[PDB]
Amino acid sequence: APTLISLLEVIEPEVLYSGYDSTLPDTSTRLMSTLNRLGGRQVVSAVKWAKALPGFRNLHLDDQMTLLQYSWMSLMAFSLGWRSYKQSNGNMLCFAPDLVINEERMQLPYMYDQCQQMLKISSEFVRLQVSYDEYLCMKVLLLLSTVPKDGLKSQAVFDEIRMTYIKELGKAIVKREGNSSQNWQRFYQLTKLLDSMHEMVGGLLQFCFYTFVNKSLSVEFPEMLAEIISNQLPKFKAGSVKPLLFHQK
Amino acid sequence: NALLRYLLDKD
Ligand SMILES: C[C@@H]1C[C@H]2[C@@H]3CCC4=CC(=O)C=C[C@]4(C)[C@@]3(F)[C@@H](O)C[C@]2(C)[C@@]1(O)C(=O)CO
Repeated sequence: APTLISLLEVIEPEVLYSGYDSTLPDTSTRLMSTLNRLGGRQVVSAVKWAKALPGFRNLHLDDQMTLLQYSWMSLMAFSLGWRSYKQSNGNMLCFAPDLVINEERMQLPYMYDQCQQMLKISSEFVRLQVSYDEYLCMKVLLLLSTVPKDGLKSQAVFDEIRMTYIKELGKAIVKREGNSSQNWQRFYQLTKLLDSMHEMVGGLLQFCFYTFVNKSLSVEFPEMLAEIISNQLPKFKAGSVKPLLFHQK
Repeated sequence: NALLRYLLDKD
């Protein structure tokens, strides 16, 4: 019988190609439209990934839906952070192996600030030398990190699932460092990274809501992303979402 | 949320 981490390793979706045609030149509108079209496909993958997470399907189906809609951006920015860390030690954004944004390429006026925001996520991975297994456990924890103020319909299964993956994060820490009695610092550092993901993602969510609503920028969104965003917009605006934080700030 | 509901039941 093999380990839950090994399962996590197996069910991790392979990186998608964007199919971006660099023979036509880069514009702000084109890049963002491409990223969304890619993000739609990545979210599809994410739904299939979540369904294979032991515990997830015990949750009520509205809860499954809610968690996915609430956390999709941090899920995607985290993986982006990880790919960029492995691909170029955080110097570039690796959206896809055929869609790599280097410093020179981020110099587009409307792209610059969003790239700086995505770049800080990967810089955290660099600063901490996150290991693959640590990253995988943190990522499920992200899926379980944003909830409605009024709570979930199967709160207790949810609490049990969070506990399962917190321990699993513990095992990732052990595999990486051995039985150091300073493994407690690492756990601390990793939960603090998770907490800081709300802030880091908030900027990306603002851009996303803005470009989705102010359609004078002509940014295209696929149906998969449109469904989630238009559903999440009024909830986040009504200040009705609760970020779970490990440490009181 | 037709599409998300579909992907969660599929398979
Ligand atoms: C700044 C935001 C944050 C961006 C997202 C950040 C995470 C992400 C990683 C990917 O590997 C592919 C797409 C996404 C999921 C994304 F890059 C695109 O969707 C475009 C996006 C929403 C954004 O650039 C826009 O709002 C452009 O309209």
